[PDB]
Amino acid sequence: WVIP
Amino acid sequence: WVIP
Amino acid sequence: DSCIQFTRHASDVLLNLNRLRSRDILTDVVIVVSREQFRAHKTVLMACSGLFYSIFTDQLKCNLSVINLDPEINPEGFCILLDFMYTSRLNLREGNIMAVMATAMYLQMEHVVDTCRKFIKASE
Amino acid sequence: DSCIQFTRHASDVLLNLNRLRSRDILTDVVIVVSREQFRAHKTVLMACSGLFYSIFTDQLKCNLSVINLDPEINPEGFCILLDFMYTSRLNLREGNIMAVMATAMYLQMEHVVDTCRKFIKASE
Ligand SMILES: N#Cc1c(Cl)ncnc1Nc1ccc2c(c1)CC(=O)N2
Ligand SMILES: N#Cc1c(Cl)ncnc1Nc1ccc2c(c1)CC(=O)N2
Ligand SMILES: [Cl-]
Ligand SMILES: [Cl-]
Ligand SMILES: [Cl-]
Ligand SMILES: [Cl-]
Repeated sequence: WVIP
Repeated sequence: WVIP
Repeated sequence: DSCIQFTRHASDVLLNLNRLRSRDILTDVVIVVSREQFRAHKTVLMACSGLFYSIFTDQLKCNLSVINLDPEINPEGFCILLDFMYTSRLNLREGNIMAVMATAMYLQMEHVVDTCRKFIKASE
Repeated sequence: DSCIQFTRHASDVLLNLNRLRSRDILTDVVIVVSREQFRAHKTVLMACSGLFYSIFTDQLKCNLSVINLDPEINPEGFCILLDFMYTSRLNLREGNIMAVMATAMYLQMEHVVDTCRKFIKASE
């Protein structure tokens, strides 16, 4: 999971 | 396009 | 093999699948969550959810145009997860995390359950 | 928004769509290319091809279960492109590049046409  |  | 790969292809396919969903194009099922209805494509639901994969591979249920979810399922939780399925983006907030996690557990979406557990553990 | 994103989601969706195709699950159209037939999902075809997007948004053609391609279309060229649609991988070879490019032009798959033109220019 990432900060898009 | 890339070499996968 | 000796194939070449187009990096953005999978993302572009998903973007187009979401555009079709927004315009109600070739949607083949309506998911009923208490008073709310959500139109979608069976293949996308199966590709994202262990529960939908099970339902639509069933010889009788594969032909249904309406699927009614358990009455304990929160419609907002379902909406956030349906958006995630079609975009890779999860709108996870303090106000919805419990509903999102419970819905992801029911839908059998392991990676969503995992990030919810981690965000909850960080706040305790 | 304040969303989080699952990097591998789009790729995992496409992998599952390809698994459904291989098992002939919820495929809703057969593409006929001279003596050969290819089963697929209309939504994936539309999401990858300007030609299929046009065909399946047509009020009459959207309901067809069989689509016959132009007799000049090469089945191997079509097969390579159908595989690309479901995997992001293009099996481009000296022996098939002309057929792949002509099929990609007909199917309106701009990025495939682009890499074919570039590979051809490098060999001249
Ligand atoms: N459609 C399809 C499908 C196929 Cl073909 N093969 C394997 N899994 C499929 N989908 C599916 C099954 C289980 C789970 C998910 C998706 C996400 C998750 O957390 N569990
Ligand atoms: N399905 C869908 C779709 C939608 Cl909804 N919006 C916009 N394009 C869509 N698909 C589509 C249209 C034109 C082309 C491609 C795909 C690849 C390419 O080279 N040209
Ligand atoms: Cl029904
Ligand atoms: Cl997931
Ligand atoms: Cl027909
Ligand atoms: Cl393309």
